[PDB]
Amino acid sequence: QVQLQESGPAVVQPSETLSLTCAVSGGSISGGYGWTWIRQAPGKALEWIGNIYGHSGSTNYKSSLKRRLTISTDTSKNQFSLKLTSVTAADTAVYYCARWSTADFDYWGQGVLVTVSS
Amino acid sequence: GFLGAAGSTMGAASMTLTVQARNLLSPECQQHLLKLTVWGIKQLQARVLAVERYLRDQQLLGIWGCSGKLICCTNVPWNSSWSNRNLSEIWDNMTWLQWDKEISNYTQIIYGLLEESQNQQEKNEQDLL
Amino acid sequence: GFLGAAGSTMGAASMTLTVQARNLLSPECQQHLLKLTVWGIKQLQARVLAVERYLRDQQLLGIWGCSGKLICCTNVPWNSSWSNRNLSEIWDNMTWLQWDKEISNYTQIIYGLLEESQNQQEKNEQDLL
Amino acid sequence: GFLGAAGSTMGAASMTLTVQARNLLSPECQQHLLKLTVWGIKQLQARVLAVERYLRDQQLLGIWGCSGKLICCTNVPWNSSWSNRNLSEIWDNMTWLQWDKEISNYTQIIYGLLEESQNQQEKNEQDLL
Amino acid sequence: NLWVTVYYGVPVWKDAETTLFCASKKHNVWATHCCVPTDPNPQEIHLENVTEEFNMWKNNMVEQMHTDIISLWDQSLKPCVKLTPLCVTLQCTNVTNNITDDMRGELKNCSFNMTTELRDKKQKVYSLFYRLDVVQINEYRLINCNTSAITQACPKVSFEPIPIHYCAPAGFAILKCKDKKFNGTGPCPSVSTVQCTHGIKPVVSTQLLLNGSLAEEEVMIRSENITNNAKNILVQFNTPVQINCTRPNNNTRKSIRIGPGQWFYATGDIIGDIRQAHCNVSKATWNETLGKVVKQLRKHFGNNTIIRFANSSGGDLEVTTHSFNCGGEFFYCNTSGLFNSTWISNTSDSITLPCRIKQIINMWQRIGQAMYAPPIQGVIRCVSNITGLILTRDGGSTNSTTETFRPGGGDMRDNWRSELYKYKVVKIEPLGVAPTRCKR
Amino acid sequence: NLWVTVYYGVPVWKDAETTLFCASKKHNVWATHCCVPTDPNPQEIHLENVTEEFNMWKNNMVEQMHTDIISLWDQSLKPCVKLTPLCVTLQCTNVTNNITDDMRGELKNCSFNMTTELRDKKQKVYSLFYRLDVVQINEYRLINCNTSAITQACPKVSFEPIPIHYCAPAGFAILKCKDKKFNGTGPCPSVSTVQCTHGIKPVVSTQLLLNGSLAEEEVMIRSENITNNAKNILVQFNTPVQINCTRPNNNTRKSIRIGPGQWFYATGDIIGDIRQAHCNVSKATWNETLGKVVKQLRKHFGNNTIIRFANSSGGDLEVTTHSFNCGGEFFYCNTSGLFNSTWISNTSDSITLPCRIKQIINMWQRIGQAMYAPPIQGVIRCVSNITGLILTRDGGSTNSTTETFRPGGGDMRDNWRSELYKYKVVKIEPLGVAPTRCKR
Ligand SMILES: *[C@@H]1O[C@H](CO)[C@@H](O[C@@H]2O[C@H](CO)[C@@H](O[C@@H]3O[C@H](CO[C@H]4O[C@H](CO)[C@@H](O)[C@H](O)[C@@H]4O)[C@@H](O)[C@H](O[C@H]4O[C@H](CO)[C@@H](O)[C@H](O)[C@@H]4O[C@H]4O[C@H](CO)[C@@H](O)[C@H](O)[C@@H]4O)[C@@H]3O)[C@H](O)[C@H]2NC(C)=O)[C@H](O)[C@H]1NC(C)=O
Ligand SMILES: *[C@@H]1O[C@H](CO)[C@@H](O[C@@H]2O[C@H](CO)[C@@H](O[C@@H]3O[C@H](CO[C@H]4O[C@H](CO)[C@@H](O)[C@H](O)[C@@H]4O)[C@@H](O)[C@H](O[C@H]4O[C@H](CO)[C@@H](O)[C@H](O)[C@@H]4O[C@H]4O[C@H](CO)[C@@H](O)[C@H](O)[C@@H]4O)[C@@H]3O)[C@H](O)[C@H]2NC(C)=O)[C@H](O)[C@H]1NC(C)=O
Ligand SMILES: *[C@@H]1O[C@H](CO)[C@@H](O[C@@H]2O[C@H](CO)[C@@H](O[C@@H]3O[C@H](CO)[C@@H](O)[C@H](O)[C@@H]3O)[C@H](O)[C@H]2NC(C)=O)[C@H](O)[C@H]1NC(C)=O
Ligand SMILES: *[C@@H]1O[C@H](CO)[C@@H](O[C@@H]2O[C@H](CO)[C@@H](O[C@@H]3O[C@H](CO)[C@@H](O)[C@H](O)[C@@H]3O)[C@H](O)[C@H]2NC(C)=O)[C@H](O)[C@H]1NC(C)=O
Ligand SMILES: *[C@@H]1O[C@H](CO)[C@@H](O[C@@H]2O[C@H](CO)[C@@H](O)[C@H](O)[C@H]2NC(C)=O)[C@H](O)[C@H]1NC(C)=O
Ligand SMILES: *[C@@H]1O[C@H](CO)[C@@H](O[C@@H]2O[C@H](CO)[C@@H](O)[C@H](O)[C@H]2NC(C)=O)[C@H](O)[C@H]1NC(C)=O
Ligand SMILES: *[C@@H]1O[C@H](CO)[C@@H](O[C@@H]2O[C@H](CO)[C@@H](O)[C@H](O)[C@H]2NC(C)=O)[C@H](O)[C@H]1NC(C)=O
Ligand SMILES: *[C@@H]1O[C@H](CO)[C@@H](O[C@@H]2O[C@H](CO)[C@@H](O)[C@H](O)[C@H]2NC(C)=O)[C@H](O)[C@H]1NC(C)=O
Ligand SMILES: *[C@@H]1O[C@H](CO)[C@@H](O[C@@H]2O[C@H](CO)[C@@H](O)[C@H](O)[C@H]2NC(C)=O)[C@H](O)[C@H]1NC(C)=O
Ligand SMILES: *[C@@H]1O[C@H](CO)[C@@H](O[C@@H]2O[C@H](CO)[C@@H](O)[C@H](O)[C@H]2NC(C)=O)[C@H](O)[C@H]1NC(C)=O
Ligand SMILES: *[C@@H]1O[C@H](CO)[C@@H](O[C@@H]2O[C@H](CO)[C@@H](O)[C@H](O)[C@H]2NC(C)=O)[C@H](O)[C@H]1NC(C)=O
Ligand SMILES: *[C@@H]1O[C@H](CO)[C@@H](O[C@@H]2O[C@H](CO)[C@@H](O)[C@H](O)[C@H]2NC(C)=O)[C@H](O)[C@H]1NC(C)=O
Ligand SMILES: *[C@@H]1O[C@H](CO)[C@@H](O[C@@H]2O[C@H](CO)[C@@H](O)[C@H](O)[C@H]2NC(C)=O)[C@H](O)[C@H]1NC(C)=O
Ligand SMILES: *[C@@H]1O[C@H](CO)[C@@H](O)[C@H](O)[C@H]1NC(C)=O
Ligand SMILES: *[C@@H]1O[C@H](CO)[C@@H](O)[C@H](O)[C@H]1NC(C)=O
Ligand SMILES: *[C@@H]1O[C@H](CO)[C@@H](O)[C@H](O)[C@H]1NC(C)=O
Ligand SMILES: *[C@@H]1O[C@H](CO)[C@@H](O)[C@H](O)[C@H]1NC(C)=O
Ligand SMILES: *[C@@H]1O[C@H](CO)[C@@H](O)[C@H](O)[C@H]1NC(C)=O
Ligand SMILES: *[C@@H]1O[C@H](CO)[C@@H](O)[C@H](O)[C@H]1NC(C)=O
Ligand SMILES: *[C@@H]1O[C@H](CO)[C@@H](O)[C@H](O)[C@H]1NC(C)=O
Ligand SMILES: *[C@@H]1O[C@H](CO)[C@@H](O)[C@H](O)[C@H]1NC(C)=O
Ligand SMILES: *[C@@H]1O[C@H](CO)[C@@H](O)[C@H](O)[C@H]1NC(C)=O
Ligand SMILES: *[C@@H]1O[C@H](CO)[C@@H](O)[C@H](O)[C@H]1NC(C)=O
Ligand SMILES: *[C@@H]1O[C@H](CO)[C@@H](O)[C@H](O)[C@H]1NC(C)=O
Repeated sequence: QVQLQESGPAVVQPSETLSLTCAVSGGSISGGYGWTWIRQAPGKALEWIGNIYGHSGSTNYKSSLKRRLTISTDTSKNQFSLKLTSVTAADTAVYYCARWSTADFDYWGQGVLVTVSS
Repeated sequence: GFLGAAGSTMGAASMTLTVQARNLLSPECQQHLLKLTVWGIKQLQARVLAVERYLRDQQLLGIWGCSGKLICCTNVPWNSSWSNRNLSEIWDNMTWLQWDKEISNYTQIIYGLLEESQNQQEKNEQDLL
Repeated sequence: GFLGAAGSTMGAASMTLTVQARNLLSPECQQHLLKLTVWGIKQLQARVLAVERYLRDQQLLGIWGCSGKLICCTNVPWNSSWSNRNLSEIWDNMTWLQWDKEISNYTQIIYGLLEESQNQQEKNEQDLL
Repeated sequence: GFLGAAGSTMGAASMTLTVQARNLLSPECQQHLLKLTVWGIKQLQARVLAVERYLRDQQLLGIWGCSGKLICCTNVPWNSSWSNRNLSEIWDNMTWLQWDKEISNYTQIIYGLLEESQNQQEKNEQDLL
Repeated sequence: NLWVTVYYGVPVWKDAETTLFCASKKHNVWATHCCVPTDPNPQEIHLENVTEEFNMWKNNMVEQMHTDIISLWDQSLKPCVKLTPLCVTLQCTNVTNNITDDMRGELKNCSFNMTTELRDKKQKVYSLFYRLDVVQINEYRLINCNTSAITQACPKVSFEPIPIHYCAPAGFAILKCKDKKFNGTGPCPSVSTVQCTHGIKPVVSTQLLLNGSLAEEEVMIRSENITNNAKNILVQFNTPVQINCTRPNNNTRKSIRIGPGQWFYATGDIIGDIRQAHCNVSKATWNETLGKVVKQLRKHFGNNTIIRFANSSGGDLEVTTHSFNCGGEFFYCNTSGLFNSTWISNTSDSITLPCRIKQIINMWQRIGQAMYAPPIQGVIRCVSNITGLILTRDGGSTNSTTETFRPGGGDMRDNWRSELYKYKVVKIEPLGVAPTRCKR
Repeated sequence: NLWVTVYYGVPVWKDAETTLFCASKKHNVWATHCCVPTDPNPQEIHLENVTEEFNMWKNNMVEQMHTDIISLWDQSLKPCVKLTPLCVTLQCTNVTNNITDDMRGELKNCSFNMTTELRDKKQKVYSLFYRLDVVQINEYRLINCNTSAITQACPKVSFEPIPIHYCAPAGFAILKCKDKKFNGTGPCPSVSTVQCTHGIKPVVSTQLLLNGSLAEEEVMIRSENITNNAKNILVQFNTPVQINCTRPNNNTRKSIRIGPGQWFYATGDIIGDIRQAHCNVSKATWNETLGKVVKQLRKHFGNNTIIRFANSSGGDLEVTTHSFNCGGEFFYCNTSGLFNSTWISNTSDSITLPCRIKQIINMWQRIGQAMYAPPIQGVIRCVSNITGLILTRDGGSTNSTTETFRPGGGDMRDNWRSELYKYKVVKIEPLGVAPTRCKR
């Protein structure tokens, strides 16, 4: 049904801003779902970044990223996106977008492997 | 615990002023009074009147410079015409009920004098600075 | 005996503050108002409102440290922008009605400053002890 | 601007007492409440009750000698049974909500003692003169 | 040099919108309405200077009277009979016996089937009626049946217009304007403070104001806007005009039990001749009075224009006639005989006004309600003081030819502002500040 | 070392039981009920920490609304017509003209002898009626005659559910819980103080909650006790479901004078075809919505149990149907078409709900009273937001087989606590003591 698909830079340099867009098809961006960013650092377990609701904003961010991280949507393209400023080496991960519903993530994208490197 | 001092001499009863002064502001009815509201009117009138009386006493103490404390000296000489009596004849031998009767007709004389004593005192302080 | 000072200069009228302040709390109807009780409502509303106004004035004097007496100095410098006038120009030549108009738009400025002057004064006393 | 201090330590919150105290006395309905007057009764009851509560607080401060100012020392020793705590443990670390709970069951003990402290103080002044 | 110093008890004020007390027979509604005594009222405090601004056309004391008088009236008559059952088909003929010609067709004699106290029996009763209360079917019905069940005013409720005084509540004061010939607005130079106003008689009327106060010096003509023909002109006379009104015909009253404790009062047979009600106005007095009015009126009109008085054309009784209540009955008198003149702007014993009466009275416009005044036995004799007039302009194109002026009706507010123009209520504001050379 | 020191203005409080003000069309009852303005309300003060304890199931603001709304309703309609005289034997036939099959027997055409304004004449009148208001004798009578004289709601009184706000009186404050997904009880970690609540629309309904607020994030299922089948479950949706309701049939209205100022409104002949009232609920939207509800519901149920939705069996219209008022008319719609599903616990365009209407409405249980809504002319079109549901469990023995759940009725308290759960009112207690190192 719902298909999510990430896109954006594979390589971002240190200190720059990483911007990943997750297109939504097979459903609306405006629905009552938690659009969520999750990343898995290479060799590591999966880590939650934050989310936003299709009908309300009302976001949730990992607190350690709140000063660098913005999550927003664009309803004209039926998409949501992840904006992370001042990236560092520790931010290398494969970033995935997912659709949160009630108790689990019903839908997942493919992910973008992002390397932070000059 | 309330009016037991009303028979004590005025002097002895001066220690119970707190006892009497402290009582001045002392479901189901909640629904009953909102129906047949004449009862509600009577209760509101009673509450309001208690408040008005309270405030007038406070206003009198305010105007005389006696707001705060239960006993204040006002510097108005006692006129021994209002009561040509010794303190040993009244404080030690009379009760407040008797005393109130003894000088009931000077109440308004004294109160006017008390207001002026305060007016002069405030004027003097403002004139000094 | 009441508002005759409203035309006197502010200075002269300072001696009548008592005259006006003292009037603030100033059978048959007893049965009439318990019937056709809308009349009872009007009377209760009037009584209550008089009380509320009275208490708000007292609360303002309380918060500014001017509860008690009719005249108090509050240590807030007069800002000659509120009124860039001499005392001989206002106390001796203006009436209170004129004055009230002259600075009507600073009422809230002054009151906020007065509240803080008192806050600082109480703090200082508590800090001393 | 009102209750934001309710979580601050008691010490920090001592600077907002004015902020909370100042809010205590805070057409069309004019005709609506004179009809279907049960609504008028509810409004009058609310107004009256606010006044009564206000006056009882003032009466308590009056009887304890704390009428005027927001903070007063009353010379009643603190009994470290009511609360066997250090000031650095309560003023610096507890909020007023927590504190009120901590000693809620001594409210009446302290108040009775406060009334007597004042009774003794007034007696002493009258005895001196 | 100077610091804020707070002064409490400062003699200042602001315009107020408040409720006045009322202050003062057994049956009189005002007597029982406000028991608050008044008489010892040398409480008038002259204020030097001040020069307060008044505007009688915006006076909220007038508005208060309107609301309270209507309420008192309705409350007083609410618990009476409620003659709903009287609204039935009537069988009527005219009264044709000891009558004059001016009364032909004026009175009806109607019979009907009225209920009795038992809910199974009827009685045949009759009453005489005035034609103004009865409407022909296509048989007759009472006219009110079109919109309202009506009541019967209680015979034990008195509306004699005894004067009442209004008094301000604590925190408020009333400023009285003593400026002789004050027109009604602006900076009145001479004022005084009272707690209570003088007494005002709550007299209800159209066209001619009765039993009010008289001007202290000269006739006063005042209006909100003298050049606006949409506004009423109030005229206060400095001398009264005597008017003698009567209701001839010695009437009797029946008492019919229509239900278990419900009595209806019917008009019974008339004793003696049946004659028309009327009012007598002194001819010379009226002439002099209008002469004074026009001489004053001319202040606002072109030189040597010609001013006339005219018949009160309009669509109803409360519009075209002089309504009033006296002796308990409601009169509707024809004043066309008074308002008929030309003043030329260069000039060198009883006017009888025919009058009719009614029982089913709506009182204040309204659609429904109405009080059915009960009959009064015997005869009525009333003598009143005409103290003023309410008039309007035509406002047409001007080619000389000044308005021919007409007396008229309006609501009750205009019959009160004519007295209330002297008073304003203000709120006392005792707390204020000024700079002073002092510190704590 | 330390002495009692008294501090006044201390920022503390206790739970309160008080009366809130209400704050805000000409005819709307809430518009005229509370004139107290509200809009400029950035008066929300965030409180750090605090962690106040809430319990929506004990919220006395809900109780206040119940009492005040009923009172306002009754007061507003008390002074209307009081159609006692309409309770007579009716002569009826069915309406059989331009009709559909689903309306056969739905409408009656009844004639009767009505009174006229004169207490001696009758008139033959007729009105169309819905069968739900009319009961056959052994001829017909109005159904209410068994217990009550009924009134006629005034055509000039509007019950459009405009939102109102509640505000605390001085000495009290309202604590708002901002904890997203707060279930309704316990230590809400994030609160703020307001003097006034947000506006709430006083919408009356059963089964489906209309035009309320939506959940900020996800669907919330809350109940006093989730394991007690005697308790209702309130469900708040995070998205609205669009429901389009209509009453076809272009109706007209008669106006019959039944007495002296008493008018009755009858239903006249219908213009065009006579069709059944109904509501349209988006099929996909409803499906998605319940899917979200069950996914949340499962939190409290056994693994992979099977959950179903079912028909609202019960004994009355206010029990089994979706009642609401829109366009001024009272609808009773059949929701069995919505509550019919199995979720399998492993799964991968307009539902039409037939609906009937009534005029004789009791409103709040009760035995007597009832308001006879007058007819509305023309047609009715309503679009509403379904914002939530009220459901119950069966509570039977468990052998897997989870409840088949049913929507249902209840009193109005449950349609308000769904919004009021966010608010608590407390009493401010400014006076208190603490030890301090000082003496006078
Ligand atoms: C402008 O101002 C004038 C002046 O005040 C005013 O006219 C006056 O109106 C009042 C009321 O309409 C008139 O008073 C009535 O007078 C008659 C006549 O009685 C005379 O003789 C007695 C003998 O002792 C004298 O005391 C008295 O003064 C007269 O000389 C009275 O009979 C009237 O009283 C009856 O009616 C009252 C109605 O409320 C009852 O309350 C009262 O109990 C009396 O009722 C009894 O008798 C009735 C007779 O049929 C009977 O039906 C009842 O059941 C009951 O038994 C009343 O006193 C006064 O005389 C008028 N003044 C003049 C000069 O005529 C104008 O009306 C006023 N203008 C306007 C527009 O307001
Ligand atoms: C959930 O929320 C929705 C959204 O608000 C709400 O639905 C709305 O309900 C209201 C009230 O039922 C609807 O308002 C009515 O709309 C009709 C249609 O008028 C249209 O055209 C005019 C032209 O200027 C527009 O202004 C207007 O907005 C519409 O586009 C109006 O005719 C209604 O007014 C009449 O009835 C009122 C009843 O109180 C009268 O007060 C008013 O004076 C009008 O009466 C006159 O006309 C009558 C016609 O026969 C006549 O009988 C009367 O005597 C008199 O002459 C009213 O404005 C609004 O449109 C609905 N919104 C939608 C989208 O449909 C839901 O009801 C709500 N759900 C629940 C359960 O509460
Ligand atoms: C208004 O109409 C009524 C109804 O006709 C008139 O009353 C009627 O008056 C006549 C004459 O007074 C009454 O006749 C009586 O008959 C008895 C029979 O024995 C006789 O003894 C009496 O002397 C008298 O003749 C008649 O009964 C009476 N009707 C009623 C119902 O009372 C009334 O007089 C008319 N009023 C006017 C102003 O015309
Ligand atoms: C409900 O029942 C009433 C009562 O029968 C129906 O009203 C009746 O309708 C008929 C036909 O419209 C009316 O007949 C009229 O007769 C006159 C005679 O000259 C004729 O000129 C008219 O053109 C018409 O034929 C009849 O008077 C009327 N009755 C009443 C009391 O008004 C009503 O239509 C029925 N409504 C429905 C929905 O069935
Ligand atoms: C009421 O009168 C009695 C006397 O009749 C008062 O009694 C006095 O009590 C004190 C107590 O120590 C004694 O010392 C006095 O000698 C008593 N008086 C006499 C005359 O013996 C009593 O105090 C009076 N009133 C009250 C309220 O106690
Ligand atoms: C009202 O204005 C008059 C002046 O127009 C004030 O009269 C003063 O009265 C005192 C009394 O001793 C005189 O010494 C002054 O010289 C008078 N003024 C003038 C200009 O001559 C009067 O005081 C003013 N208001 C009131 C309330 O008295
Ligand atoms: C609510 O709790 C927080 C801590 O959880 C308090 O925050 C303090 O804020 C001051 C501001 O300068 C800091 O110096 C403190 O260090 C903070 N506390 C901690 C533990 O870091 C906050 O003051 C409390 N309540 C209110 C009303 O502010
Ligand atoms: C009171 O009611 C009776 C009964 O209806 C009326 O008298 C009837 O009038 C009709 C008119 O033609 C006659 O045909 C009947 O025979 C009469 N019956 C009786 C018993 O008289 C009577 O006219 C009504 N009276 C009034 C004054 O309205
Ligand atoms: C009452 O008389 C005063 C005059 O004392 C009128 O006030 C004047 O109105 C004209 C109108 O343009 C102004 O230009 C004058 O300046 C006004 N005079 C004052 C002193 O303000 C007042 O309008 C008259 N009011 C009525 C009701 O006729
Ligand atoms: C208005 O005045 C005119 C003029 O006096 C009245 O008309 C005259 O009335 C007398 C009455 O007997 C007649 O004799 C005259 O012949 C009438 N004049 C004319 C020209 O016909 C007129 O009636 C007065 N109107 C009113 C309402 O009194
Ligand atoms: C209105 O009342 C009349 C009078 O009782 C009813 O008509 C009577 O109906 C009975 C029934 O058998 C007949 O025997 C009478 O002859 C009828 N009388 C008349 C004058 O028609 C009439 O049906 C009632 N109408 C309604 C609609 O209820
Ligand atoms: C709302 O959620 C809270 C959890 O934050 C529930 O409170 C818990 O209830 C269980 C029941 O046994 C207790 O053991 C926990 O200690 C409670 N937690 C806290 C923080 O007190 C609460 O019951 C839920 N309320 C509703 C209405 O579902
Ligand atoms: C509940 O769902 C069942 C299953 O879809 C509905 O029954 C079917 O309704 C369709 C409607 O045309 C029929 O064609 C099927 O044959 C029905 N199934 C069976 C087994 O008979 C049932 O009507 C639904 N109930 C409601 C209230 O909508
Ligand atoms: C009753 O009044 C009408 C009014 O014109 C009149 O025609 C009729 O002749 C009058 N009846 C009698 C008996 O005079
Ligand atoms: C009764 O009311 C109707 C309503 O239009 C009106 O036409 C008629 O003239 C009224 N009756 C009278 C006597 O005015
Ligand atoms: C009214 O009656 C009195 C009684 O003496 C009389 O003097 C006066 O002239 C009369 N007035 C008129 C207009 O007749
Ligand atoms: C009133 O004035 C007119 C003016 O011409 C005069 O003719 C008439 O006789 C006067 N009436 C009286 C009573 O003097
Ligand atoms: C006064 O008379 C002259 C004469 O022609 C005229 O023009 C003028 O308009 C008159 N004044 C008024 C105000 O009518
Ligand atoms: C007064 O009676 C005359 C008689 O011709 C009539 O023309 C006039 O319209 C009547 N006026 C009123 C107000 O009744
Ligand atoms: C009226 O409804 C009843 C209900 O069963 C029906 O039997 C009867 O035939 C209907 N009458 C008509 C005319 O359809
Ligand atoms: C009327 O009341 C009786 C009382 O028991 C009841 O049995 C009957 O069913 C009621 N009528 C209707 C239509 O329910
Ligand atoms: C309700 O009407 C609106 C009008 O545009 C429409 O868009 C919506 O889909 C309708 N809803 C249903 C359930 O038909
Ligand atoms: C609702 O869900 C059921 C689950 O099997 C499905 O069969 C049905 O087609 C769905 N309806 C819509 C409108 O998608
Ligand atoms: C979960 O499944 C197991 C399978 O046997 C069952 O025993 C257990 O009771 C189920 N849990 C619940 C809560 O129903």
